[PDB]
Amino acid sequence: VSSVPTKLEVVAATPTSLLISWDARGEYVVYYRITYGETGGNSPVQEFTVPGSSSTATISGLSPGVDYTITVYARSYYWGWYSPISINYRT
Amino acid sequence: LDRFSFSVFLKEIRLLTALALPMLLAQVAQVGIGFVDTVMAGGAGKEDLAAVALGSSAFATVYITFMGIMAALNPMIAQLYGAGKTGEAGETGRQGIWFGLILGIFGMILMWAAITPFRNWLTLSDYVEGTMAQYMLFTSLAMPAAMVHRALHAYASSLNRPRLIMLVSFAAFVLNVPLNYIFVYGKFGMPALGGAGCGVATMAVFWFSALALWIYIAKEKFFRPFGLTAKFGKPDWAVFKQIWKIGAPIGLSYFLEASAFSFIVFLIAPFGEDYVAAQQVGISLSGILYMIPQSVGSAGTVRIGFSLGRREFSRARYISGVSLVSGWVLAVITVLSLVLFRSPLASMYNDDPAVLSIASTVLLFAGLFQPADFTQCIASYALRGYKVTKVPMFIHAAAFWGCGLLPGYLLAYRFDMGIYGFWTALIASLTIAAVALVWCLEKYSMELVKSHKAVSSGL
Ligand SMILES: c1ccc([P+](c2ccccc2)(c2ccccc2)c2ccccc2)cc1
Repeated sequence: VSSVPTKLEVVAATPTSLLISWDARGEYVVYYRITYGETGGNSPVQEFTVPGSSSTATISGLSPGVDYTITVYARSYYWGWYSPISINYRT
Repeated sequence: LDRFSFSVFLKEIRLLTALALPMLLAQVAQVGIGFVDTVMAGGAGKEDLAAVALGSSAFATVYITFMGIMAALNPMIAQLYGAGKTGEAGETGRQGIWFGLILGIFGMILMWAAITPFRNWLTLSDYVEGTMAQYMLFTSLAMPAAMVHRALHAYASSLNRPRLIMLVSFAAFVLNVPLNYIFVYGKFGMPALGGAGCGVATMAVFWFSALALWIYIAKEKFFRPFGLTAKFGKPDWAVFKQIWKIGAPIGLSYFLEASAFSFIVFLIAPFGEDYVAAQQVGISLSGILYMIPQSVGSAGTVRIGFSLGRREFSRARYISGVSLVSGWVLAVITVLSLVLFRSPLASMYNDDPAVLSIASTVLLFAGLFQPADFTQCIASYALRGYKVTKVPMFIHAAAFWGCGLLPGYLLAYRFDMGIYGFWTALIASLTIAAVALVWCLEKYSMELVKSHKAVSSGL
């Protein structure tokens, strides 16, 4: 009965891959799934996954300049998901 | 090609409340040290061949030069008061206090070598020597330059709500005055060597304020990780080699007014002699209260690089505006009492004994370069100060001396009363500061658009 991991930011990349450093005020029960896609709607989704107050990580960002959109995921109390939040800002 | 310092003005919403006000107490402790200074100029006047500045103000060459490098941590430790461990932030602090004691022993060493103003080419005020008890202000007061980098690495760790220095560097000066004279001739004290022993006095107090770092692992949680300040990591361990490309660009860019140092003292020695060596009760009164101005931002450099840690990109570099233009309020609204007033009977014979009976051809640049610059490096205690951007901000300054080289022999060549004359493209050298800098400060607050890569969040 809540909302998301409620910050956003991707400051820079390493214009191949990318640092994604967002909110995690503690955890909850604890867990983050992070989505992994362009916004093409083609090239399938993929999965990063992290622990503690750590949504504050960095992708393996394979492909070049192409628009990339990417969500993090709370997981709590209920082994379900508190909410998600996403931004799309690519290379 | 009409504007290329992009969206200039904007650095504004309702920021009337950018309160960098304990960031003046970063440089009101610095009038506190600024003013030991004269109390042994007009304190070692007990000796009259103790004009003494003759070494003490040519010691403070490799002070304020290596000084730069050190006060170049102001980013680091403010910027990692955007992370958490003041002991990793501090294992710098330590690794720099290793610098500030390592480079500190080069002041301490390049000073040894130093002592050979046994040399000549042009007039007195730079050659003539007979009895030099400067001999020993060279040592008794250059054997300190080690504990004096630490004694500064101090406020290079006052980058996070301490003005615990304004505290000390006053109950510091006051300790010296007493002390100071004891050595010029004193009590039970080592009472003889006097014109260098104002220097063993001064330098004595460096080591005292050197341990006003120690006694301020005191009022809350630590900045003490003084384990073996040791290094080795790659070829040579950084967090130290990192300090490097913040250091370099700075002292070497403090070697701006390090040649506006041998600009200022190479136009008293033509037939300039008399009133052209009063362009120095003038430009002495530049530094004097230019310092609390100027260094509002060399204290604002916190509030900016600090608040990029706490990732408020330009919720900082757009106070790097209303901090820029706020002492910039009296940057002009007290550049007024600089072209206006004089060295009247409000000047006696102090910091440079030359007052009653000389021309006011000296306030004619206490406006020229004066506000047109006032801020024009508090633009850098905000570029470096914010960013790496002393990188070649270094080459901000390769200009203000190579943009003002020719306005060197352009007082000497003049059209009128060209006493503020070689203050030509050395107030245009020095107002192509109004550009290049605050240029990468709209390259550069326009940076934290590229950087603030997720504009905001939800609820
Ligand atoms: C080189 C040597 C001495 C000084 P100054 C001085 C500074 C600024 C403007 C004019 C003069 C000095 C300033 C502040 C503290 C100590 C010394 C200086 C020069 C001649 C005689 C006394 C002091 C400056 C450059």
